[PDB]
Amino acid sequence: GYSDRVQQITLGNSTITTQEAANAVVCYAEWPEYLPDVDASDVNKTSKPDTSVCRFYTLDSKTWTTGSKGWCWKLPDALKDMGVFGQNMFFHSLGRSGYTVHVQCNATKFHSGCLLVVVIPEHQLASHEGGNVSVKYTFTHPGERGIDLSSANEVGGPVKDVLYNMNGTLLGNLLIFPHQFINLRTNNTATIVIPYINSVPIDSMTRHNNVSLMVIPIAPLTVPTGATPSLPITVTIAPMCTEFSGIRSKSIVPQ
Amino acid sequence: GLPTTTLPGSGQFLTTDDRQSPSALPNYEPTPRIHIPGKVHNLLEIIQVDTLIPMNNTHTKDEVNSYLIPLNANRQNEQVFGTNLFIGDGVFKTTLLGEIVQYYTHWSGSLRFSLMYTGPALSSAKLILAYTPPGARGPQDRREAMLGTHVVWDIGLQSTIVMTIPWTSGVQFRYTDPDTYTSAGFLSCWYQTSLILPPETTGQVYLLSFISACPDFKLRLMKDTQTISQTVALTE
Amino acid sequence: GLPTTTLPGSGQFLTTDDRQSPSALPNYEPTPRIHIPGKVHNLLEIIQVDTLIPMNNTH
Amino acid sequence: GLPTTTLPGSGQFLTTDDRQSPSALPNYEPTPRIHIPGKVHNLLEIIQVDTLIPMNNTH
Amino acid sequence: INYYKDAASTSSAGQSLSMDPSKFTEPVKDLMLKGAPALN
Amino acid sequence: INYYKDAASTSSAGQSLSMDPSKFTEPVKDLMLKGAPALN
Amino acid sequence: INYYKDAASTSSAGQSLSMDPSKFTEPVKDLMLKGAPALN
Amino acid sequence: TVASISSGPKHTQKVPILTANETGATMPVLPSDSIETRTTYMHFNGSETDVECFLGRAACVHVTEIQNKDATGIDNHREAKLFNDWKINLSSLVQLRKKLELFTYVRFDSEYTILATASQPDSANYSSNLVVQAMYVPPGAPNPKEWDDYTWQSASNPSVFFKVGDTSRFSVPYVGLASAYNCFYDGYSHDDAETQYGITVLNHMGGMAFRIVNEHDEHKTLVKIRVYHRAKHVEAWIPRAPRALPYTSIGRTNYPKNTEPVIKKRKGDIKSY
Amino acid sequence: TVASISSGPKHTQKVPILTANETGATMPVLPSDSIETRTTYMHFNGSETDVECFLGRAACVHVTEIQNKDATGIDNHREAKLFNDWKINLSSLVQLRKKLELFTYVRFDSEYTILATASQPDSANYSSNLVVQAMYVPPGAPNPKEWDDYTWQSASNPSVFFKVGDTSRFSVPYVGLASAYNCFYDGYSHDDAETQYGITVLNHMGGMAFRIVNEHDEHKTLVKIRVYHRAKHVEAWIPRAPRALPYTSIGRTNYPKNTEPVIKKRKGDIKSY
Amino acid sequence: TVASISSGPKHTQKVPILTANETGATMPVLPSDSIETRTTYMHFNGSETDVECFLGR
Repeated sequence: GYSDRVQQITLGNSTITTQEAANAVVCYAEWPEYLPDVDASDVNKTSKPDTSVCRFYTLDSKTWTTGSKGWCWKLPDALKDMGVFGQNMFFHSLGRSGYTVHVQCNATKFHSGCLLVVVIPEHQLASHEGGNVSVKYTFTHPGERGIDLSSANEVGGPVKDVLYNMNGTLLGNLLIFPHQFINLRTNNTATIVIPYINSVPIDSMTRHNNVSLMVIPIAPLTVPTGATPSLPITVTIAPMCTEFSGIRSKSIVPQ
Repeated sequence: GLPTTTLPGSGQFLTTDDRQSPSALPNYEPTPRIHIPGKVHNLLEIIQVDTLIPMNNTHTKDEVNSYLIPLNANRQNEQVFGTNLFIGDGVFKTTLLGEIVQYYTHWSGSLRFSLMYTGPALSSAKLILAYTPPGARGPQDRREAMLGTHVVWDIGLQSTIVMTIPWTSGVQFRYTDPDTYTSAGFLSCWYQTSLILPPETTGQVYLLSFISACPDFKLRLMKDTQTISQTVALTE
Repeated sequence: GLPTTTLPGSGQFLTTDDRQSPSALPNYEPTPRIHIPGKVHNLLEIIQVDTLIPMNNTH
Repeated sequence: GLPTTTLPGSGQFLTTDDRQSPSALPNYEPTPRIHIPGKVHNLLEIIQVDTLIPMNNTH
Repeated sequence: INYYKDAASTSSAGQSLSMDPSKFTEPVKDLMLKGAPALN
Repeated sequence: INYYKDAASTSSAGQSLSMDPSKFTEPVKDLMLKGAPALN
Repeated sequence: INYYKDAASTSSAGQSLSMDPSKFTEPVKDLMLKGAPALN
Repeated sequence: TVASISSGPKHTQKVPILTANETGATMPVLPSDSIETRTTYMHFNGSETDVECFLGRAACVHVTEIQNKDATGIDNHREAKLFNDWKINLSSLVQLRKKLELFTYVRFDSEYTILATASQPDSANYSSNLVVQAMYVPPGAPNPKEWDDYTWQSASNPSVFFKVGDTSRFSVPYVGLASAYNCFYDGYSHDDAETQYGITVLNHMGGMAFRIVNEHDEHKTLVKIRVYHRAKHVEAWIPRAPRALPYTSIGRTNYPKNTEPVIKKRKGDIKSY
Repeated sequence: TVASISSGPKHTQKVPILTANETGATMPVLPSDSIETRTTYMHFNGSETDVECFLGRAACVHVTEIQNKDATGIDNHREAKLFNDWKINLSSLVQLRKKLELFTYVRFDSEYTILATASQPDSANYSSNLVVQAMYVPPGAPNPKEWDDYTWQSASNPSVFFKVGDTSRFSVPYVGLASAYNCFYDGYSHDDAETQYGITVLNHMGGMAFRIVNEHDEHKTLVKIRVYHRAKHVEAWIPRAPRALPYTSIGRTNYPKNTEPVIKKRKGDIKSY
Repeated sequence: TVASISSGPKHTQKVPILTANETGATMPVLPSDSIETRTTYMHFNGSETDVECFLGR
């Protein structure tokens, strides 16, 4: 009586149940694991807070309306302030982590709409100015708020044009990245497990984000007659196999 | 001193030849490799992942909406969409498949075309997808369409339908850039019965459509893509 | 570095010589051969089929 | 005469390449080596000896 | 025959002949069998 | 010795030394023996 | 393959792979053990 | 091998020299069936009549020309011969063409040799040294528009750079779409009422673009390109009647009107020697 | 290998063509799951789509130019193109760039070919023969200031001397600091409020300085340098969506404003063929 | 080859970090004598610092 459909994920002191899942994706078919010695470089023993950092943090909720263009969060940024995960983050020189991402959106059998939930490794954004204008730090570190693709261009911020993925590629091809759809008629959640993907064994958690999670409405939300025209979307994310190394004074970052 | 003779071609530089060269950095030790998920070995590995087709090309500036094929409730007998199968041009051209095919001169193989339905769960519909092999015109009505490769799709719990365009061909390779002799057919879709919405519901519903290549597929003779060009060198 | 000497004829192009060359299309896979009746191997095979002589050349 | 083809790079001088050359002094016999304390083999051997840092740079 | 000492100086590598699209085409956590229902 | 990797790059082929004119000179359905009457 | 007769004409030598810093880092007459007191 | 066996007088009921040509056969009659012969050996193998040998020597297949000159103010490089393309063919210069069309389908690898020589028809202080670039442009690739377009980057398209006065040589595998190249094709690309007849992609071998890499000197320099083609690894099927009339077009069988009698008229009778 | 197996009529409870794309998988459906097929073999290996092959041909990555002229009274050699540097990149000419950015991290050895040709745009008696010097200047080395500085001694820095008109070729091991080169980097060099985004040393491949060794003749000679780069021993991870809009800058993803629709609009309906 | 071995807390009478530089030696102290380390390998030989290489271009 197991269905692909019902699932339970327990991680730390927190549990999620979905009764309307559509399997789960594990990026590149690899599950998060700690850093092996053969791959290690820094000689420091690392710190593995385990259950105090590897639990589920639910970010603040978004509201899908007929005019929504899509939202974008960066990792580990989105979690920069969650509990002890965040403290560890500002206090060590280097850290490394994988995540379980669970995006939630329920409706009824009269609604229609379909969101794309995708994880993009190394999502370098484009400046809407063109040329070689850079995208300032603050703009690519929105924190739990994430970036709202239907917000206005700002100065020093990225471009927010959806048919171009914020980088000069077409929305249609985002499907080459680990992703899952939430089609109100099928699905009510999306779950993706992200292994740590980098060109170095461990890195800085503040100067470099290693994935952007993106939720994009593709088939517009259509509510039943005289229904309220909107649904909330909630994102809950859990660091998994986290390791921190090179402890010290506590980083100070712009803004 | 051993006697030699040099042949025609001596001193030429062929950008495609593969020979040994002296290393400028004798004895240098590269950084160790660490493990990174995701290694690609063949472009054939990636063109099997499906991506969305902007089938609804009828707009005037690129929009999220050209990915949406609309469906109308209560129409009978009528046609949902049509396209030829020049995978290197037209709707296909910006898709990952289209985009890679363009790095090669010839392609052969089967294509997989699927449609995912997004209408309310309490609605229902039966569509027919038809592949018309080279030699006939794009079908003009379902009767015409239904006499070639087709699948009656019944919209249900299972949200997507995967149609295969089996390789139908005299010549074993076709050109990726559209060519007549080498042309592959048409793909059309019609109401088999009709879309029906539940009460309290209204308007258009949309289908999303994807394209990817079957394991069947072959691409050969690499060349340059018409999809990118430039007028002055870029700088930092 | 192995010492060499080049002989007279170096650099010439003789349309009748038969040597190796780099392939411009590295790794390309040609279309499979299928069977076709009629293969010719030697011109000596075909000059044994008789053909008509315009003997009455007087026109 | 063996047929050859020369590749791009022929005739270049790369200061870092390592090949054989004719000796200008054929048959010459170098002076014998005697023992000298102190032979260095790697620069890695010497950067492990500590030396003083002008830390007080303020002059 | 390599004429040179360093590995960078050797010619092109030889075909992976690796090829495994499943990391890209089927990264699902619970295995899907073709023919069995997608969602149970 | 081939110095190159691809087959197209090798020199000319070597003599068929196949030679069988009968597909061209005697494509008749019932075998004709020299010396026996042509039409029986 | 050396093409030439004299040794000077051969290419560069090959890595000492000798490496022993102690003549430079620890030329002390009585051996010092790390962890034991420097001056007893 | 015997070329002739010894044979003596005959008085038989077994006549090898009477046949019925209506059957379509060429009966294998020999000197020894009708005169008295002596033994003789062949001393010969028929080596130089092998089709690999027949089609295997380089033939000139194309002569084009490009010039190095100041492109300043040229509105159409292609038109100034600042650069030039060629869609590969083996039926434009007739010598090799008649040889290939002795067969219906032909399959082979090609070895190209490209000779480039320079000319300076009007007053120059010197002869400059130019490097030619020959790019192989398969159908669907961007085609050069100026002599120094992004196209010439040729990041995915094989190109060779050699010096004028020298020769370039490389070999291309059999690039046909079918199993053989059609020397002839009695078809169309589709059942259109006005589509072209005979010319087909079945024959298509790519295409090539040439340019000088050098910028301009004070004088002008004419560079004339000659492409030679040698078939290697030849396979030929279905022999046909040799070409009798002159050729008029690449890819059609058409001959010129009011052509001249191709059979030499006797100077004398049928009876004449 | 079979490309298709033989398969006949089906009337089952087992439907391989109905799936749920919401899952993120592309189910491996074949022609034989939905029509009746016959056996056919592949006859093909997928050799020429190997990433080593795809990135393994030389692409033009840079064109620069230097001149040989009297430096007497030149206050800024660099500025007179008496000599010139280039910080190595693969993202300035777009052909190769789009190819590499199909991947996120890439690791390979480089083989460089450098072609140098000379031009004499204004009245010269002759063409001189110049030797170019290309020095590889790693970050931290003294940089040339004049065209004949102590720098050019290059006692510790690899340099190649070749003749104009010829080509130089050498190969450099993978010089990246990390395990792969980042084709993309969503980071900064430090948490600064104004530091540059995206451009990183993670990509840095060295830098190269060119000059003519010859002193000056009576005329001036323009030498134009073209650097070609071929990846050998390629390793690529994490495929990404291909580049759709035009490029504007080395190292940023930025596209131009008021760009044009990249998807071709139908001439007709959705229903059109 | 290990570049660093794994080493944990220490509370000893054996102090490798106190020395007398007046002796002329450079005592071979390592990260693992004064912090807690994890194993890591060298992945490197020191090839390009050989004097033959240093003076050989």
